[PDB]
Amino acid sequence: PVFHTRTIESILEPVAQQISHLVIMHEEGEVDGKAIPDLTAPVAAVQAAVSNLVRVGKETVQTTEDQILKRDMPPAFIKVENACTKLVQAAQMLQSDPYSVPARDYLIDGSRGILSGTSDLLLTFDEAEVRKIIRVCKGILEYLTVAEVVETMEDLVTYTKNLGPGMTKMAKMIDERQQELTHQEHRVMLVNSMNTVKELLPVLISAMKIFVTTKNSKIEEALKNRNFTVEKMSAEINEIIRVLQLTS
Amino acid sequence: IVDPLSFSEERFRPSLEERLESIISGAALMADSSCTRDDRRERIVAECNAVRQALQDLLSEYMGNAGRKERSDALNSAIDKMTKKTRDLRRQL
Repeated sequence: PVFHTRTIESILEPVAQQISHLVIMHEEGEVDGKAIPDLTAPVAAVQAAVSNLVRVGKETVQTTEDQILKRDMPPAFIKVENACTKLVQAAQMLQSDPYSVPARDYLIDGSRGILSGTSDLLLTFDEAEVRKIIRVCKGILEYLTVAEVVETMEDLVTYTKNLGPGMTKMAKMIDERQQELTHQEHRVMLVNSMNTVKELLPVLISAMKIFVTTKNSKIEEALKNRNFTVEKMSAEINEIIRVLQLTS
Repeated sequence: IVDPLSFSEERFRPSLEERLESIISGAALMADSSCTRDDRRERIVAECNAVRQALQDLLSEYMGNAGRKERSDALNSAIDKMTKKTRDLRRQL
């Protein structure tokens, strides 16, 4: 598809179509010689909606822990505001002259700019949302680099008991993300990589129990196989992090 | 009374419980119970839909009845009615 999520597509795609039909309509002389109705009331409704978005956007930037969001979202506010100015002008030009041909240029540019700005705000927020998932994924990656430290059965029980909630969180975040995506191969890869991580969890635990049991008396194979499981589980999480960041 | 050799070594050696809690804390590796968890995304999406609707109204008001557009889906309405009916029957409403 064109947009990588179901939400972004549903918001932008219908307006993209309408703007496109309008460009064609002009070229075909469909609106030639016709008086345009007063657009100051609908333009006010666009102004009001744009302001509300910018407010919510500004509020999100003020309270976010994400430094990348704080940086990348504010330019979209300027873009959506400036395009709205163009639309105010185009409506004023059509008020002064309902038969204005120059006015149709700021009407299209204004409409595309608002839509382009809204697109930029959505993509920027989607990136932040993806970074919440990678945070949890990078957390499970670091938790796995601790598997070599566990040399006691008392340690193994604690390591296992505390891995469950983060693993279920990651699995939940992946299952919810997967359902939103429009590129079907991306979903396949995430579902498969998460399923692999899930089937390898019991395998990893047993592998460690072996290393702890073989640490007592008479080890290298127990070390190697546990490492293989960590290496393979970590490889799949790194693949989830890679796939999560794909937008085309 | 502690052994000074073993104490010096193991004192700033983080136990598994401390190492794990630091990772769980830093990566937020626990269930979030809050209902405000989805609010920020919902608000942004609600406002983005308001802009969409406002712009579509304006573009419809400009285009008028000169617009070639026709979007009447009777088939997807039929499927959705049949889906809802069966779901109602199986739910025993």
